[PDB]
Formats: sequence, structure tokens, C-alpha cells
Amino acid sequence: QVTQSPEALRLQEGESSSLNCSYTVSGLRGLFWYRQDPGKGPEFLFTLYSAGEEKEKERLKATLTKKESFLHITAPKPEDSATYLCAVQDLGTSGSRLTFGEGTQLTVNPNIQNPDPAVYQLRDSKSSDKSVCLFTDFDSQTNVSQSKDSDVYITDKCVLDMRSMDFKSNSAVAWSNKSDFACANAFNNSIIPEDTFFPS
Amino acid sequence: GSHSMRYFYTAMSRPGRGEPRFIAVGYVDDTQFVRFDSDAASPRTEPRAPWIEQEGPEYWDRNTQIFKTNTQTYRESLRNLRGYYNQSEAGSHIIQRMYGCDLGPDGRLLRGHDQSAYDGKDYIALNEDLSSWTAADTAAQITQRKWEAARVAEQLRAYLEGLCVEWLRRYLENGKETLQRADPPKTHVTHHPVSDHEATLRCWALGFYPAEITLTWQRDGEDQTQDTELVETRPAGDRTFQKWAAVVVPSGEEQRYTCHVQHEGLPKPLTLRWEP
Amino acid sequence: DSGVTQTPKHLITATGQRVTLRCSPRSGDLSVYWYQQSLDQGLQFLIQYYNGEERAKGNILERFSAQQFPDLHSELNLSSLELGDSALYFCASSARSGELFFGEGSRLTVLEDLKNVFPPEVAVFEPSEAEISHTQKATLVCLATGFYPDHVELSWWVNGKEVHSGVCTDPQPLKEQPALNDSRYALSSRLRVSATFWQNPRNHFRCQVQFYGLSENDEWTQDRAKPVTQIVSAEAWGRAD
Amino acid sequence: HPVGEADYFEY
Amino acid sequence: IQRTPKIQVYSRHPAENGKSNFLNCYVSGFHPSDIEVDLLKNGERIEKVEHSDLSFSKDWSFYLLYYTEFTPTEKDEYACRVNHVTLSQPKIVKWDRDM
Repeated sequence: QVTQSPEALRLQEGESSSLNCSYTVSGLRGLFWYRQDPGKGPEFLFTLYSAGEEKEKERLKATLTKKESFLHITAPKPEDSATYLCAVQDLGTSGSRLTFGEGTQLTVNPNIQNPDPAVYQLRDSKSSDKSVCLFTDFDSQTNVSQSKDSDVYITDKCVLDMRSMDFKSNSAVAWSNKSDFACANAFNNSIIPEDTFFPS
Repeated sequence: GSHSMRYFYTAMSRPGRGEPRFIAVGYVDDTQFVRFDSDAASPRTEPRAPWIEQEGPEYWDRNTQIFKTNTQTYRESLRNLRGYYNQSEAGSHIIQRMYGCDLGPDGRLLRGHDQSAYDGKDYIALNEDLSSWTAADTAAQITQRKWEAARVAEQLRAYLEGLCVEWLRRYLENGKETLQRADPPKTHVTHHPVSDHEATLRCWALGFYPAEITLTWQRDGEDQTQDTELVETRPAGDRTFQKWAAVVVPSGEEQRYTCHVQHEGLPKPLTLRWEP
Repeated sequence: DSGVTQTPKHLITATGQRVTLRCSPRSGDLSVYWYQQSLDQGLQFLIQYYNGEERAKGNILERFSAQQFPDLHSELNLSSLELGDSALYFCASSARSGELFFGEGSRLTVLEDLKNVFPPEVAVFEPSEAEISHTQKATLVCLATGFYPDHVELSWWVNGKEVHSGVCTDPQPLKEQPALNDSRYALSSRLRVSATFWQNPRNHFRCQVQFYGLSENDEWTQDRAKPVTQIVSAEAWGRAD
Repeated sequence: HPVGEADYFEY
Repeated sequence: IQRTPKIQVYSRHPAENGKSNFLNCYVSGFHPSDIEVDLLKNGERIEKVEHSDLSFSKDWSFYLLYYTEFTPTEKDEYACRVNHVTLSQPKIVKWDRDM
């Protein structure tokens, strides 16, 4: 009754794309788009009722045929990353229940302005003497790989935004209970930039 | 030929305060094809014409779920109405609703309908534009504002120009052998000597389908619908219709009256005289 | 955002138990719709109420029940819980114009038993002197470890007030023992400030981790403190050298 | 086929 | 408020003595909906009577057909007996064949 595609969307920042929603009903009462952020309830975006109708707000524009709805997303930004839900009400059913598609899970890969890839060692504030390694400031291209060593923990990449200075930053974290653990080698599994800085 | 589909609802409260009764019947032209009656342990929509029997169980359940839900909601609507008119719980009242679609010769939607009455009189009706309401009084104006807040007109328009015409076209194909057949009337004239120097001539039309017909009496060319007894088109029972029309003539002899009959089944209008 | 109020936000329970979820519709709405969102599947309609009566349903299980009270608030009861009942449960109220407005959800996790539930330890790791010298920036890392199940909310508090700018926490926590089905979790977050801001001894940095755990409506028969819902934190003051 | 009434369709 | 029923009594086919037919009583144009309709044979009520399901017209008034099998003769008289809240007494209208 409602099928969304693709189920996962992987876009570069600035790369426009359109999300598809196909629907079958006896008669369309309304087609709906919702945004859902991880851990939150669906948030209302648009409702469309008739073929040819369109609604636009910021970078999103929803359109409707008799067979499908598209959510076009123009020049997306990292903050647009979320699940986009399509849902339909039917004129052959009573009340206002929605039947949902399975969502398109969008992630927007941020552009990185001046990459300065480096690996740094952080000290526990308590001591402790526990320690952590930070791979930071790499470009939108590099991917941080998992270790097969179950005593080394390595997070996925994560972009932080210092909105004050229009400054974006990638980083991954690695740590170990193993003492002999060294940051020079923490991210060894990964293809790392040849220009990566290793302070000493 | 042109065709229509209508659903007829009655929600009637019981005199006292028992559960109100909700009934829905569905027509293509004058042919009943579904019926739902809420007064039953387990009410289901039922077929009433052979050509609707072919619809699978999901069609029946969608109907039944719409009607069961209307059974509940129209009960509140009844409570709403007697509040607007300051009426008590004793006394039976009724909401009647008709809605549906007219198609023309082409198979395309001519007009849509949604009209409501309370206690037998016009209460609220969807205008021809399918986007505004005609409200009878200040109470209907309360219903109008509720229905404007709920976009009822918009959704009825979508149904009427969509689902309605589509399904009507489907039923018109499935039952084409009977719904798309036009049977001409069998016509004759009866003489009734009232004796007075006066007599009644009665022009008969039997076995026609569909129900729409025109019988008029003519005095040497001129229509005289005044002084003409025109009886109501009546079901013959076997899915044909009957009608007649009578005039009081000054017969002695005085035979300058002709009966004129128009019906779809007929190639050209008929003109008939009494043949003694 | 949005008007619809759902409690509890998080629930951890055992197989065979029963739970109640609560929903208040937006003020002015008269309907409650209940939806289930299972791991890997889309939202599914369970059941609708309108002005206190059952309206429509719903592929709702016979062991699930719900009601709408004269108050318009609604409760969804889930009996005889199985592991497969673990899911987000959403309610929505409908507007007169036809839009559904959704709550924030109740996340239910059902567990074989509760012995394996553990709150997090959190530690904050001070910024690299080498990062400070290289970038004129300073990144604190927070590490939340050894928690089970994954019901955590990590926040950064700078000088007593929550911040979102200059932070990113891992979308997904890591399994500490990835081959183990009931593996405890680890989560990491970074807060990045300017070197000068960090270098100010008066500035205060706190990593807060809200754990959603046990409910008092569930027993504890082991020595360590019952792993109840609780906030775990670690903090640091800014540093000159 | 009849029309379904949405919520708040009461008179 | 209330509308009195319009009653027609007629056969399905042209009455021909000794030939099976259907006796109709069309009740129309009434309101409210509760109505009692009987067919009579020589003053006495006929028992095996069917009817179509009640419906209403474009003017909101109710209508329906009562019908049964009958074989007309020269002697036998039929009529339709109608009861409705708008009528102080049962309304009886005879079957005029040469109508």
C-alpha cells in the first residue's frame, strides 16, 4: 500500500536528490510527509491532496502524481540527515488513520573546508590513567574502519559543528584497556591520509 | 445513456433512548445493489443486485466498516442536532443523507451531490461547485463551520470526482445487460365514459426502463398540464416501470386530444389517440 | 513539538510481564491513534479512539488492549511480553483538518531477565596539549561505558548550561563484546571549544549521561545497587597548562 | 462504493 | 412535520382472468418512516405478502412496494390497506383493473 525508495540514501552535502513514495489506495484522502530524527516522534512537514499539487519549505519540495509523491531535497546540508516518512489516508476507510511506508533514511556527508587530519592522545581528567585517541579534522572522503581486536574500541566518524565559526569537524575515537595501546597505531585498520599529523 | 450512483442514509433515534438505527442503501440509477442495517447482532453489508455479488470480501468489509463507523458517529450527530433545536430525549428524530454522482452520455462526471435533511427537511447541502455549503438555518450553520474546519467538502469532491465515478463505471460494466438496457414503454389509451357529456381519456405506459418518462396530454397541439391527472411512476416489481396520465374531456364527441410520450427506449416521441 | 504527551519515555521489563503506556492528545484533539514501530519495520496502525470510544483497529494483538478515558487520555496495555514486543510505541491525535500529530514515543525493551542491566560509567578526557598547539582548538571526549541496555541520552553542560554547538556524539553505541547477544555498550561524544575557552580555569565542563533502567515495578535480587533510571556524570574545570 | 468519513465529520 | 402516504394499487401485468400475476401496492411520499401496509382479498387480509426495502426520494419522503402472487377473477376484489401516524383510520384503496 505504501512503498518508499530508496530505503537508505547517502548524499554528499550540496547534492540534490528526490525521495520516492509509491502508493495504492481506493482513493487518496491525503498524502503526508513526516521527518523523524533518531529517537523522536514523526514531525509534520507537508500534506498533499491532488495530482499536480506541490508544497515547498526551505530545501524541501513535495509533489504528487496519481501514483506517487516525491520529496525533492535541494542542495542538502548535514542537518537534513534523518528519516523521511511517507503516509497515506484512504477515502475508502473511516477516520484519519495513516498507513506509512518504511521511510527513507538520509545521511548527508558534510563538505570539509580545510582538513587538517591528526591523531591526538587525550588524558583522563580523573587519573585513572585511562586514555583515549582522537582521529580528528579529516576530509569528507576518509572512512574509519573497525578493529577485529575485541580490546580496541573504535567509533564511526562523527561531524561536530562549531556554528560560531562556520567550522565543521570530523572525528573518530579509539580506546583500549591494553596499556601497550598507542595512538600512532590506533587507526591502523583504516586507510588514513598520507598527510595525517602524528604529534610527538 | 446517462447514469447515476447514490447512497441513501437514515439515522433514526429510538423514542426514549435506545441505540439509534442506521441504514445505508446504495443505488445505480433506480436499481438497489447494497443494503446495511445496524439493527442486528452482527450487521454486514448485503448484496441486493446480482451484479454486485462478484465483489470479493475486502469490498464487503470496507463497506461494512464504513457503515459500522457511521452507526457510531451518526448517533453523536443526532445528539448534536437535538441540542441545536433544544429537543428532548423522548421523541424520534431522523437524519437523512443522499450523496453520489451523475455521469452524462460520455461516461464523465456531470455533477456531484451531498445533501442532508433533519426530520424530513433540507438541512445542509453541498453546492454544485463542490466546495461550498447551503445551510438551512443557524443550526445548519453550526454544522457548516464544523464541516469547513474538517475539510468535508474537499474530501467529498475528491471522492465524487474520483472513487465515485470509477466505481459507478465498474458497476455499469458488470451489470451492463440490465443497467445499460433501455426498454421502450408499451403504450395504449383507455376511454372512461363518466357520462355528463364528459369523459376521461387515460394514456398508459407499461414495461419501460429506466424510470424517467414524460406523458402529456395535448389539446389540438397545446400542452395542458393543468387539469391533467399525472400519476406517480411506479415499480412494476419485475424491474420495469409504469405510468399513466388522464384528462377530463367534453366527449360528445370531442376527440382532438393526443397523448405524447418521450422515453429513451423510444426512437422518436410517440403520439397516440383513442381508437374506439 | 508537538503537543502530544507520552509516558513513559523508556521502559525496560522482563518477558511475561505487563506494561502500561500513557498518551495525552494535543489539547483540542479528541482522537488517539496507537502505532507500533518495530526494529527494522515501518509504523503499523494498532488502534484508534475518538472521544472515549473505540473507533477502529488495527493489527493489534489480543494480548494488547487500550482505552480512552473521559479525560481523552489513553492507555495501551501490553500483556504477556515477549522479546519481539521490543519497539517504539507512538500515539498520535488527529486534528479537525485531518493531520496526525505524533508523540515522542515510548521505547520498550523486553529482556529474558533483568540481571544483565547495568548503568554507565562516564569519564571525561581532557583536551590534547598537542591539538591545542596545532589548531587553537580543544576537544573533550566523553566515554560512557559498560551500560545495558542501550537507553542512554548523553549531554554536554558548559558552565551549568546545556550546549549543542561544537558537539557530536556517536549515532550508535558500540558493543563492548560484539559476539555476545546481551553485550554491554559503550558510547562516545566530543565537545570542541576554542583553546582560550578551555584554558580558562573558571570554565566548567560536564558530560551528563541519562540512563533509563529499572522501574521499582521490577525486583532486584543481586548485591550491586539496583540499576534504576539515573544520571551518571563526569566533569572537568578548564586548565592553564 | 461509499465514501469513508474522516474524523470530526459529525453534524 | 408529517406527510401522508400516496397509494397506488395495480397489477404487474395487464389483468387477464385466470392468469397468474402480481398484485402491487406502492406506498410513497410519506414521513416519518413507520408504516403498515396490507393487501386484502374480498375484505380479508392476505398473509404471504412481501415488500422491498424502504428507501426515500429526492424530496426526502419514504416509499416501498408491497407485492404478492394472485390470479384475478371477475368476482374477487382486492385492495390495499394502509396505516400511518398521519391517518386517523386505515386507508383502503380498491384494485381498479379497468383503470
